[PDB]
Amino acid sequence: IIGGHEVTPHSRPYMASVRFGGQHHCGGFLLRARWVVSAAHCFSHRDLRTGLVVLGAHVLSTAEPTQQVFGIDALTTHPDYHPMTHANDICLLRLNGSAVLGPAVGLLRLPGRRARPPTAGTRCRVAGWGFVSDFEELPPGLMEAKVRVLDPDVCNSSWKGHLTLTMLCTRSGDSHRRGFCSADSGGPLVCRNRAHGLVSFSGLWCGDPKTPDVYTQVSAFVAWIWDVVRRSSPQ
Ligand SMILES: *[C@@H]1O[C@H](CO[C@@H]2O[C@@H](C)[C@@H](O)[C@@H](O)[C@@H]2O)[C@@H](O)[C@H](O)[C@H]1NC(C)=O
Ligand SMILES: *[C@@H]1O[C@H](CO)[C@@H](O)[C@H](O)[C@H]1NC(C)=O
Repeated sequence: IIGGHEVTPHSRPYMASVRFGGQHHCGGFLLRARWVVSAAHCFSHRDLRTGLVVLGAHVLSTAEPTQQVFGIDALTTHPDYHPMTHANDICLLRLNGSAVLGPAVGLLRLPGRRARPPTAGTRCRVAGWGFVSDFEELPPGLMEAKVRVLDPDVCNSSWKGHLTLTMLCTRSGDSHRRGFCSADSGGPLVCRNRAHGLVSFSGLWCGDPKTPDVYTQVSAFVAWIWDVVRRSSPQ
């Protein structure tokens, strides 16, 4: 997270850390006890068995008593995911057990099945354990930046017309660079307590207004998410 601040430990109980080979790779969020939503691009060419999902975390390096670590039983990538464009950059992770909910582990609500994306100007918050600068510097713990939704057409112009309809963007409320960075991918964009966006991609410089922060527009995938969860209910 760029231009953010460290959160009060366990104040975002839905935050998930997706590890590969022991190291934190991407973010995600707890949807249900055995379901985590993350970004499709986080799992490309990766052996699922090398992956772990950490809930109830603050300081990733500490074996915190609130931490709940799980294995991935099944990765369901969006069938129409396009790595070249980041179209449909969403996936579901079925955990090898059910998270025990409490103060440090909770769920984040999805938008309405047919909800519109948030309008330009909507105040949102984005969290992660990704880089805090363009110098590959890791945060002390879970971090969060305050962002505002940016006009999708203005965003599309800055991205030289490569955005899809199911994408939304953000900007900082002020002159300071605020947004996500590498390893924040898959983490949610929370606007009025709903997961409206999911960290997808950005430019060479984190939070740079010339290459605005692009998110997967979550509301367009709610019907798909529930159909995956439901069809995997009997197992
Ligand atoms: C995004 O914008 C596209 C148009 O972009 C413009 O045309 C291309 C060929 C380049 O010249 C580019 O720099 C221009 O900005 C639209 O075709 C596309 O439908 C738009 N996408 C959405 C979701 O609105
Ligand atoms: C879940 O998977 C991880 C990694 O494969 C493993 O260490 C853990 O024991 C598994 N848990 C259960 C309940 O099978």
